[PDB]
Amino acid sequence: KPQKKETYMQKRAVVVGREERKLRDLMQKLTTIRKEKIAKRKAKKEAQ
Amino acid sequence: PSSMFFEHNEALVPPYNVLVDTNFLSRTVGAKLPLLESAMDCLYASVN
Amino acid sequence: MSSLRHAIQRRAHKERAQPLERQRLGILEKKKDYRLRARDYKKKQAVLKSLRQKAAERNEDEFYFGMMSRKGPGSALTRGKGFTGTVDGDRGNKALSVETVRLLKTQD
Amino acid sequence: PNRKKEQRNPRVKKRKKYEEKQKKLRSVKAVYKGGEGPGGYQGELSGIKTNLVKSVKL
Amino acid sequence: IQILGAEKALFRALKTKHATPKYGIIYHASLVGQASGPNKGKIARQLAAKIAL
Amino acid sequence: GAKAGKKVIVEPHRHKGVFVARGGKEDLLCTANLVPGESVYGEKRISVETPTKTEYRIWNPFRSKLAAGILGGLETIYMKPGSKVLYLGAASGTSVSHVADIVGPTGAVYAVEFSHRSGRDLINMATRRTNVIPIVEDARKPMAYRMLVPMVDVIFADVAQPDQARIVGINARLFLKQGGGLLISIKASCIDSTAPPEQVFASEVQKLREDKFFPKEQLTLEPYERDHAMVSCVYLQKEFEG
Amino acid sequence: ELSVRVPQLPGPPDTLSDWYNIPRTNLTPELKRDLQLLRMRDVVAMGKQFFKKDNRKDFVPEYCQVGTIIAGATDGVSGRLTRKERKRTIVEEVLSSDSVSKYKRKYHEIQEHKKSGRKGYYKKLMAARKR
Amino acid sequence: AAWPKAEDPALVQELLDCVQQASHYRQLKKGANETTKSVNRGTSELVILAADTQPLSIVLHIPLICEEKNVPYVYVPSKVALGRACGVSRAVIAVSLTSNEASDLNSKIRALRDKVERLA
Repeated sequence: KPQKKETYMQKRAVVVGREERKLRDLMQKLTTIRKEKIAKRKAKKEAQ
Repeated sequence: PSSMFFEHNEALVPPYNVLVDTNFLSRTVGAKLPLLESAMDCLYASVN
Repeated sequence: MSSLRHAIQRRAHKERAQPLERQRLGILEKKKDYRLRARDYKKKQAVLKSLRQKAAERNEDEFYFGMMSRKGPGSALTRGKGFTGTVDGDRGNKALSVETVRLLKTQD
Repeated sequence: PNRKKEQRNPRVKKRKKYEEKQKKLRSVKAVYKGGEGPGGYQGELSGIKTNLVKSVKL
Repeated sequence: IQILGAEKALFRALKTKHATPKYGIIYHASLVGQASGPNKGKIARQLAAKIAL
Repeated sequence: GAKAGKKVIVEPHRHKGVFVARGGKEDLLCTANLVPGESVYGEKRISVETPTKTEYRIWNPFRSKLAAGILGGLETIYMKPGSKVLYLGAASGTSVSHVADIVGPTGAVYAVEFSHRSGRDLINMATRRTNVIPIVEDARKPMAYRMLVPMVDVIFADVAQPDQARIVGINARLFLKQGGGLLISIKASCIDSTAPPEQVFASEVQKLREDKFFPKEQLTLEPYERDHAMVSCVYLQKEFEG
Repeated sequence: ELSVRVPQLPGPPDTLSDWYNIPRTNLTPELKRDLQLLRMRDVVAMGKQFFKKDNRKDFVPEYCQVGTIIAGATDGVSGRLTRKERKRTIVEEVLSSDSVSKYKRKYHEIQEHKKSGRKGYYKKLMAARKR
Repeated sequence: AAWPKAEDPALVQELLDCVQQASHYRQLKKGANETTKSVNRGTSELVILAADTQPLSIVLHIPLICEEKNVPYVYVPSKVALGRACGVSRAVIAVSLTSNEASDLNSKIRALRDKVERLA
């Protein structure tokens, strides 16, 4: 069940900086483009 | 292997290396047929 | 054969669209979209028929040992308004002792 | 039927067939294609795979 | 005075909610080098207090 | 390219003593530097500060036929750390430094060079590395260094001679253990400039088999050098060590 | 001469004896980002340079060591990263490089293709029916 | 100092004729720095070095790289003749003539480097 109250381990979380958020966003974008590229390559190989 | 362009062996140029099997050898003695002379007359090139 | 046909024999037949006086209702479902709809419904009904067979042929006295470490689906009466038939799982959180919370609050 | 601009000229067709069959050859074997460039050695530019044995086992 | 010199690890730990260093320059004294185990950190605390006095 | 200052990570290769340093857009091959902090022939090297003395040196495949063969994918190169290697054709000691860096301090590399100025470069790099000994003598006459070479485990042979198989045959008859590994680098244009290279390689393999080797692997190291082959063979056995 | 000994009696190896003691991976989050980047380095150079498809189940090897290229003595004018480009990790170098806008463009095309018909589309159809 | 010196009986002139043929075929690099760069880039098949050079250390430094890369090298006795054979209008002391995958010059190259490997 999705928790509705905010726990103490969620309250005490450090606000992350700007450079680490830029690295996080870059890693998100690279992982999505990798997943889409892999799905396209697998579809082409299944057709062949 | 090198010198292979899509089932075309570019490694075989004269003098041709020819491996001889026992069936071929028994039948080329049975047909009164000289071995190196007929191989050279077939390939128009020096065989070893 | 395939060489005994002209290019006008090979030419594709186009698909008509939904009429413009009726385009608010969505796309006009043709055979391909209907096949997708029917595949999804037959798959969901196959899973539901297997679940109904499994719920019908259930031993009322069965005893697995995960029943001593899981909370059952219960009933609407025992659970309450928040009753789905799904067995609730753990999110990973745990009740945390006082010495470790003393350490965490000194860090905060 | 409708045929191609490549098919109307028998030399240009055999030029484009050779360019694409020399291209299919690089995807199977390895061509030499010049040694180290003028810039030097910039690393093995497309991967190094360690668990791959590509020798003709005599 | 306990954690003079260990300030990089100290402020890294304080800003990321890690555990702070136990000692700084005091580690290369004589009297904290005879201990071993957690008694090293205890003697570092007591020695830093006596150094402040 | 692989510019200076880029961060790479250094993982072990499948072979012993060789590492592969991968990072970013270029994965390259390296060996652990025996004398740290100095390059032999101005190569790029890799410094890692362990949690100083650890440095790795990059192994150019266009310059050395052994690294060309390793990137081609030999099944084994026979030189584990602590194994004696007789190098024939040690011209100026560029790849001999990487072979010595493979075999480490407890191994030994007997580097035979014939020419004298290449002998000067070899004696300089063997002054730096204390496990390679330099032997300035003709490899065609192995009676000259029979006082110097004990029974080695691996032979590397990078001589470009037409009598290459006879040279390696007499050198391995004199200084190779029973079941001895060797890697010979055959250059077809120097063996037989008229004949096709596959026929040249088969003839050289047959000559090695007449000179009592058992060949076990052969690769044409093609994207790094044209008409070159590397033949791996075991002396007087079928398995390598025993 | 001959002394009383010190009695010193009280799994996987730490350092590889055959590979000159590469230490075991201290699997820091920065090294984990670097290893994810190394398995996705085909995507980083966006089709300009393809790589050998090495796809194991675990991308983290057992023994690694993060090092730095020092210097080729023959090339030092353009084969040398400057002071404002020598960054700490590999992901920081990828982010400091160009084509980050190219990654963002490809990501937004993928996001449009994946939001193509899922649920905002059906909310819009239901609103157009209810109007 | 130049121990693989070419001798008189129709080997120097075979060398210079092959040099002129390759210079017509545009497969030849002239001068010491271009020979050095061609050998270090590995495209060289054979390298001719003059022996009449004022102080000989230039055509002594080239054989070290040639022995390290294992390409044949040979000394002809006149830099004026080498420049005249190349077609330069200057005296050339070092000539390296490269390799191409398809020519008819490569037969002369192969016979010449067989004679040079017999000379060494």
